[PDB]
Amino acid sequence: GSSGSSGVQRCVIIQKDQHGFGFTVSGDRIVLVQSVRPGGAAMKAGVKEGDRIIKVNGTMVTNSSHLEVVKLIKSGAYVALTLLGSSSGPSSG
Repeated sequence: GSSGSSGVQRCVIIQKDQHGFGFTVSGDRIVLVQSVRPGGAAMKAGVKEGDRIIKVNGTMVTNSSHLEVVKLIKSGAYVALTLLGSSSGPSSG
């Protein structure tokens, strides 16, 4: 396929703690974490704003549309999300 230095992506799983997750995304083609609960299953998982989703429960959503991604997240207690590249700075952020 395309030729581009394959960055580094990790797999993070979130288990519903408060009757649901604590993160939300938005985007047609590219999906990125819009917001993150101040203490939701997502925050405790390590999900920060600006994380592109690669794989979702064995379902590649690199192109899929938000909607498709949403429903997917509503499948199973938890959801294995593969984020690529994390934030890094001198400030707690």
